[PDB]
Amino acid sequence: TRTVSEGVAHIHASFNNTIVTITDRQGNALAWATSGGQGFRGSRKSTPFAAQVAAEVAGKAALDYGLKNLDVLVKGPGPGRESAVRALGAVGYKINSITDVTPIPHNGCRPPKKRRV
Amino acid sequence: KREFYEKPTQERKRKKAAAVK
Amino acid sequence: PRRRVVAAREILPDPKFSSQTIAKFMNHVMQDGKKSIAESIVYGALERVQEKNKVDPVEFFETTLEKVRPMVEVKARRVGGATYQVPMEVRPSRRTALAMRWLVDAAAKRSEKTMALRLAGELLDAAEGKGAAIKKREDVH
RNA sequence: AGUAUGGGAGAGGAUGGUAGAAUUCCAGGUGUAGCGGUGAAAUGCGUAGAGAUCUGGAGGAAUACCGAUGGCGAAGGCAGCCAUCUGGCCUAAUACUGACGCUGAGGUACGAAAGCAUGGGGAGCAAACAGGAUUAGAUACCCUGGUAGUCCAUGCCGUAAACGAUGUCUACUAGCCGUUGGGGCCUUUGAGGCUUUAGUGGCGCAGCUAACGCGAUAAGUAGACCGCCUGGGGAGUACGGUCGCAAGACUAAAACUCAAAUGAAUUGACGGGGGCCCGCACAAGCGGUGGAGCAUGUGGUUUAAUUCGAUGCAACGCGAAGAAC
Ligand SMILES: [Mg+2]
Ligand SMILES: [Mg+2]
Ligand SMILES: [Mg+2]
Ligand SMILES: [Mg+2]
Ligand SMILES: [Mg+2]
Ligand SMILES: [Mg+2]
Ligand SMILES: [Mg+2]
Repeated sequence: TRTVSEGVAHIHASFNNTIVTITDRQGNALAWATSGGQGFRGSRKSTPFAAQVAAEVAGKAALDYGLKNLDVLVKGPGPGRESAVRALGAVGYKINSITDVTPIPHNGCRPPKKRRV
Repeated sequence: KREFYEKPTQERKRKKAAAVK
Repeated sequence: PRRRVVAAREILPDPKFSSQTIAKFMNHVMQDGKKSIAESIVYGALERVQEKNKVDPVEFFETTLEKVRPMVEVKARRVGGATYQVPMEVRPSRRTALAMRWLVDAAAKRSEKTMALRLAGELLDAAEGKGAAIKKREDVH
């Protein structure tokens, strides 16, 4: 429909669940997919096997716009952070850049206590 | 993210004592 | 074993055709040490597939057995309570064993008078592509 | 021991201003079915519009790398940047007064966190409290919310494993390897090398110690002064007294009871302590039991007796290699 063809990627990676969203450079969302729609429904959502399928479903849903210009942003540690770009290359997207943009605070608020067990 | 208000001095002193040897 | 590995046991080739693959197939078909009935079944099936299209049995047998042979397998490896099923590499012997097992079961569940005739029918169906043994073998699964 | 002159290093202290990252909230653009969490789930949030992303604001706390075997301070303790006021220390020798020094019962000053009083602030975290899990039981560890408090100004409290478990000062007594601030020498030939001080670390001779260990920063050899101890519990407790708004803090016994309580080290044993290894122990394969009928042994119930033993692996086709008399 739009076919500006410069949509960026936002691969949010967390220990519990991974989220990937496809939006343009300005930030207006285009299409997103998550492990929740996948159907593991539990701790298996964190597995890197679901992140790649979520990324590929997002890419197939986005190609209806005509996405081939990739700007990827990974935030937060945990498994499945690297599988998303792997699948997004497996489907065949051309790459503009890959870089790490996770925010680390400069002495932010007090963190929670340590879990003893 | 967690805090260790007492621990980092002990931790870094152990760090240096174990790195020197 | 934990210290040293053991060498695989080698089988003598069959007396009729001097082929080790036929011997291993007869060993897979044999039950309770009844080698004679397995030999009769295998030889009858081989001749039955031979006179239908006049080609010597070992060529057609190996060429058809290679068709149903699988390439990789999936076992479950527990890491965090999940299956996480992925494929793994396997040697040709494990693949030939799986092929022989699938073929001997698919020929067994078929409906005909004797085991030899149904085995010949299953061999032909797997050769020309109308068999269910090749249906058990799936690529994506 | 102290003073004046010229230099050096430093999170030493008080006041004020200012900057960035990050968390929360308020909207706004697009988008929207799940989001969040545990070893596993649920409490909880969301179709009013979830979670993620972008843009603009509001408020509070803390200063990521630099950061270190660091540095400063009597101790407690002190870290973004800049300005003002201010204390202490090190360094070269010239002059100066000429014992003016050390310690110190009473006394006095400072003194982490928590707590209390008055008036503000409240982003995040979080005693008490509420709900959901696990357990025979959970009153707790786990998860979701959350009030005092954590922050500021003025005061009180005066307690910590406030530890180097080692009082302050002085003089002497083998060596080796690093670091911080100065001074001197050699070729500043180059961040180089060699010696002298004041701090801060690692081995080690003599010596000391019950042992562990200390060993120029002594727990070595000596001197001056102060504090403190006389078996364990009762007990840092009762009464009295002083201080405090309170919580409480300081000083501080006795009756009674026991014949032990302790420190260091040695050999076993154990560890849901860390490494190493083996075993048809796991992985692969074949055939069974657990389901059906029957044989056989045992446990239960009944009977006059259903003779007696064997009871996790290591009892149960076991003593019995054979009960119609
Ligand atoms: Mg004095
Ligand atoms: Mg005390
Ligand atoms: Mg003491
Ligand atoms: Mg020593
Ligand atoms: Mg008292
Ligand atoms: Mg049975
Ligand atoms: Mg008996």
